[PDB]
Amino acid sequence: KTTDGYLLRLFCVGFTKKRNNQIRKTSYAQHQQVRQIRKKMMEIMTREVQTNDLKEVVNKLIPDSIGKDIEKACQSIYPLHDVFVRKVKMLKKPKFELGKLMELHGE
Amino acid sequence: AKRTKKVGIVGKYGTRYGASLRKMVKKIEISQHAKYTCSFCGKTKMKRRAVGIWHCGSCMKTVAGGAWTYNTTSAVTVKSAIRRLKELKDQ
Amino acid sequence: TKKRRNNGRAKKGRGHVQPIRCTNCARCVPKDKAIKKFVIRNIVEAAAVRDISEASVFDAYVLPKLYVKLHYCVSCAIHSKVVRNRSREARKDRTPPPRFRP
Amino acid sequence: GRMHAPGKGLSQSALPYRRSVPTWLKLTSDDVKEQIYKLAKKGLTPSQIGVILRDSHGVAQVRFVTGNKILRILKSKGLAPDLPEDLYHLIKKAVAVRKHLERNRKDKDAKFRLILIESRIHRLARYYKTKRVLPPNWKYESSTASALVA
Amino acid sequence: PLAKDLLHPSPEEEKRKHKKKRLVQSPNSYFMDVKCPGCYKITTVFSHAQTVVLCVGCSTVLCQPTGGKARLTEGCSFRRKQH
Amino acid sequence: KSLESINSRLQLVMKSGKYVLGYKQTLKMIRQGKAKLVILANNCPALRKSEIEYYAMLAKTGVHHYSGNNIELGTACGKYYRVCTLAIIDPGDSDIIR
Amino acid sequence: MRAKWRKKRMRRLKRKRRKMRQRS
Amino acid sequence: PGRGAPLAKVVFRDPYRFKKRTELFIAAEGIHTGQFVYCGKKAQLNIGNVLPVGTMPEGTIVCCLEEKPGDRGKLARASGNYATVISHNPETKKTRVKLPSGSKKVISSANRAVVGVVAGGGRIDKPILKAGRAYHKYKAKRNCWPRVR
Amino acid sequence: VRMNVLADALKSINNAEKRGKRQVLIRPCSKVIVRFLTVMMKHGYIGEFEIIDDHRAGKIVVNLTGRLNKCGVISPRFDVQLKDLEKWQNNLLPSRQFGFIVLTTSAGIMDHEEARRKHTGGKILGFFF
RNA sequence: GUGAAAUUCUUGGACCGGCGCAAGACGGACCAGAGCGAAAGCAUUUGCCAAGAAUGUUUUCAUUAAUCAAGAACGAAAGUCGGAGGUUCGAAGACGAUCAGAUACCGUCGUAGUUCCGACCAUAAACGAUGCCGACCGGCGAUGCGGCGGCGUUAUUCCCAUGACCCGCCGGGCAGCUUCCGGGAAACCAAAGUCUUUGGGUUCCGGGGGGAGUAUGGUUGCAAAGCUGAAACUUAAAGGAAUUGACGG
RNA sequence: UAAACGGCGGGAGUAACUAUGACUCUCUUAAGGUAGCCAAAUGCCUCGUCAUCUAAUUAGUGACGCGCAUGAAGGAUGAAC
Ligand SMILES: [Mg+2]
Ligand SMILES: [Mg+2]
Ligand SMILES: [Mg+2]
Ligand SMILES: [Mg+2]
Ligand SMILES: [Mg+2]
Ligand SMILES: [Mg+2]
Ligand SMILES: [Mg+2]
Ligand SMILES: [Mg+2]
Ligand SMILES: [Mg+2]
Ligand SMILES: [Mg+2]
Ligand SMILES: [Mg+2]
Ligand SMILES: [Mg+2]
Ligand SMILES: [Mg+2]
Ligand SMILES: [Mg+2]
Ligand SMILES: [Mg+2]
Ligand SMILES: [Zn+2]
Ligand SMILES: [Zn+2]
Repeated sequence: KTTDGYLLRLFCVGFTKKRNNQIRKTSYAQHQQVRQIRKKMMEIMTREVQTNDLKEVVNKLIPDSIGKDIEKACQSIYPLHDVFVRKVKMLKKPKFELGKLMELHGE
Repeated sequence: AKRTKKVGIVGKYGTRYGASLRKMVKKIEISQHAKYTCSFCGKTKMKRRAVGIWHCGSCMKTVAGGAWTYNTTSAVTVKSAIRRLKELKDQ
Repeated sequence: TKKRRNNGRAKKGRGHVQPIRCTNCARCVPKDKAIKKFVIRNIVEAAAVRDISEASVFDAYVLPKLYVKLHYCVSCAIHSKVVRNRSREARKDRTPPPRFRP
Repeated sequence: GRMHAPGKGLSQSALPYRRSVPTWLKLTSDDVKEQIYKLAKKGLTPSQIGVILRDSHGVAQVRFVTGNKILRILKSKGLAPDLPEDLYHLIKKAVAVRKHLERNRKDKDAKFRLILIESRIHRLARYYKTKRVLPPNWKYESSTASALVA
Repeated sequence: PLAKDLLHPSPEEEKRKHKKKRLVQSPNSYFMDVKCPGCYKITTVFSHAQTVVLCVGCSTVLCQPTGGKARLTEGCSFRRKQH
Repeated sequence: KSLESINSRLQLVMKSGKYVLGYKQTLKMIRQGKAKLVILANNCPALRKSEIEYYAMLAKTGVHHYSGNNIELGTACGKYYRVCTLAIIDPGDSDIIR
Repeated sequence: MRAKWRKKRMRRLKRKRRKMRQRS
Repeated sequence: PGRGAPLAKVVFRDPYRFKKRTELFIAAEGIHTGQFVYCGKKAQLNIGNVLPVGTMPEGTIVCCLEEKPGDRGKLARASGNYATVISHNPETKKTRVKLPSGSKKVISSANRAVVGVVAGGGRIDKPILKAGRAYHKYKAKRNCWPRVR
Repeated sequence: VRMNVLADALKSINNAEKRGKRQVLIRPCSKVIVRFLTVMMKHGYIGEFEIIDDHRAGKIVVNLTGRLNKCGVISPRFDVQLKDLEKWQNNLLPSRQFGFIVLTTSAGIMDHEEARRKHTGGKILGFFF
């Protein structure tokens, strides 16, 4: 839930990255590593939405900075390369304040 | 010695009412007349008084339960669901 | 006679493998037995790439790809000629056919 | 291979050829015996006593340094457990599995493991009754075993 | 090699072989003197210790049990016992 | 880990320390002031639980609410009867820290 | 015939035989 | 007599005069004698409590539901039966619920209900097996049983 | 589990001989194995063998001279009388000019020729030729 | 929708596009000659509950073990019984096509079933058509787990730890390539080898093809059926692996 | 929509002795009576035909089935009464 009452469902994806000098064909993360990565990238999607408004949520998912910091944080478990917030959907909306709509559009 | 091969408690019904109906009523009668462990005093003295009413002989606690069993699986799942919805409702 | 050492499938240390439906006839095939082709095709024909480029409102527009994984029972695979029968010695190799880059 | 598993592992302990006590061990036989007595009073089973003694006090083999095994020392002093350690742990595991099973009726895997554990219990009890460690009339009852462990 | 000398294997293969599969069994573990900084006494610790070894004169941990070998806490010194 | 640890510590209080099982004897020990720990099953009647807690507050002794019931506390004590309240005169095994 | 269909035919015949004998 | 659901005799305090008020609630399954039940808007979600449907979550189920906001319970009263609170809308003060027949009903959010399922379990599971048992069943209800085609 | 230590050792020696190795290592040692190997060594079918002594059952390293054809075992140690020793001999041996049958007797572990020489029977152990 | 059609739905707005709602299934791609489990089998997230192999061990007991008639637990799918649920698919059934006929293959619809809970059944090409325990007998490169040792790259940090790679060693696994180890009728198999140079322990089980897994008896099951299981009579072959030819919608 | 009321067909030819008709033609229906069961408390012809029971049976039972006019929420069984 955002600060202004917008509830969002965020879906993030990441893919394990093979090293440049890697000879092994596959780059598989173990189950505990995957679980730690998932927990990390859930708890660093929560705090970028809980403490800020929908406007500065949208403007920071425009460059997908959330995915970039997720990828930066997860390098200590297993490297990831293609990390994005794959999807977000609106679940509930707060009453449609026309003043909020107009300040989102204009100033 | 063992007195009946399979009828058990529905041996009182004789040859009547049909084998499948006697088999169906057998487990219900067993659960109806079974004594359950009281969850309040810990004794195995909780038995049915009337349909849906289960009384404990020792602590004299009366509970609303199922018709033939002390509690129904429906009611157990309901209690768990209500607990989950209450803990979701509050924070 | 036992035709293949692997019995025509990749199941080695498993009891059961979930089935999938053939993309051609919807036959239930074990997943490790079905012939899989991962086709990555231009979403437009190589004849029409120039027309789409001319009609594009953009200048440096990269045409999208189309990513489809196809599963075949061996019957449809043989009928569609993605796989072919081979000699007794030639059945034993697993190297995929060359891409023919030049 | 394993008794009740299709495993053929080799992880063991390689006792060294030198049975002599190391020269850097300042603990004497009575000192090690007193340490075993203190740990047994604290409640440790002989396996745990040996593990603690090897890890912390630097003694390699209680038998090598004292001439007697840990269970022999405990029985001589008169504080060995009434049940053997391994039988006690098997009964404890069986009680835990039964407690899980009486709530999870669909855990047929747990039922299978319970059968394996109880078979091991009965074979070990047969061995102990043969060796007269256990009373000749000793029997493992699933109903009354829960009060013996934990 | 039909004429490998089984009686006298060199220490390189004698060490690479499994502990049980050696000519004579030899444990791969050992005992170590451990020095905790800020303390004077010396602790004798098993290399593959399964328990957290603690000093009696200081509320400090010396080793943490792992899968194969006890990981010594940083700042601690150690030496072998008689090879 | 807490439940198995308290079960093992109770097992070692038995056979090695002085205890007493039951409501009347527990109250008698508390008012003699020699009960160092009182364990109550969650099955305990609420009035009895409150009264024993008040007695323990008066006697400056600890109360542990066992996460079992009277049947399971009897099993943990190793008896074949239900125990709902119990007291430990002296542990002998560091269940009660000095 | 296919062995499976011979098995099915035999099962049908066996049910008929059981019915005939039970009738007696 | 005549119903399969047990009844719960529950005693309240009169808020306006020194007196005890005895009610005859339909016993939700799980309640026992000596238990405290709580009735009102601020009551919590527990088996046996009575509180308005509008204050209940989107998946809770209820026992003695009011058809109208202010009468006593009217729905899901027969043994083993329950209704489900499906949906709400804070505007218009309406709540959609599912009845034991499977029908969907829109009621006021102020309608009260007992949390839980009514006791009496699967009474219809047991075969009656006897014309005499049917006779004793309907003798406590009304003159309807021996039915001539 | 291993139930016939002598059988395992004899099979190991036979396999190493067939493969052409110069030395063979047999892991479970026993007095019966040492006596069998001593009989074979006195008859010249094997070279010197050395016993590695651990505190457990020792191991044996045998020098194979390359002149062994088979060193099998007769696992059920049948009672062999002097009246049926000839039948055992022409059932197990390639010829009457060579080949030996080792049987454990009251006088010790020894070959059938010495058993007949000192007029005693015993239990069958194995054979080698 | 099909090879082509047609049954069918459609100016009542069918199909298509958009926004929602509801229900029940199903967990794609990642997904592999990869893992786990006694097999059957197991793939959305998170939590709880017990369980487990392998590894490490200078821990403990000290032969407590292997295989096992009788007996016992589990046992895909289909099927049976009771209660919920029933979206899709779809035995039976109906219709349209095809055809000489077409009770089918193809298409439209559709019952039981398919889903969940509880109780039965105990069967599959339940397959590796290949008993378990133990020892020995070639090479090689990989892979999964655990442990051990090493140039270096990388993650933060100030350094080591700890992860991700790289190079090896060890043990237990799924396998693969290769080989005049050897075996085999051969196909092939590092086991289906260590077998006339025949004996490691032990369980089940076959004796030409049919009749026949039939009859009868017994026993289990609600039923369907499961287990045990003949004889008369008939027959000179039936089969396995490979070779050549002929033929192939 | 039939566990609503109810309903659920004919005529010809055809197998290496005859005899039947697996099979094939057509006409027609809303669908052409399926699983079963039968001279049945339901079959006219009829005291049907065959077997058994008797010295002798229009009776009984078992079997057959183009059944005037059997048949499925009722059909067929099956202890006890
Ligand atoms: Mg073929
Ligand atoms: Mg299978
Ligand atoms: Mg009537
Ligand atoms: Mg099934
Ligand atoms: Mg059903
Ligand atoms: Mg359909
Ligand atoms: Mg054997
Ligand atoms: Mg035969
Ligand atoms: Mg209809
Ligand atoms: Mg008919
Ligand atoms: Mg008739
Ligand atoms: Mg008549
Ligand atoms: Mg007469
Ligand atoms: Mg008749
Ligand atoms: Mg007939
Ligand atoms: Zn009670
Ligand atoms: Zn296909």
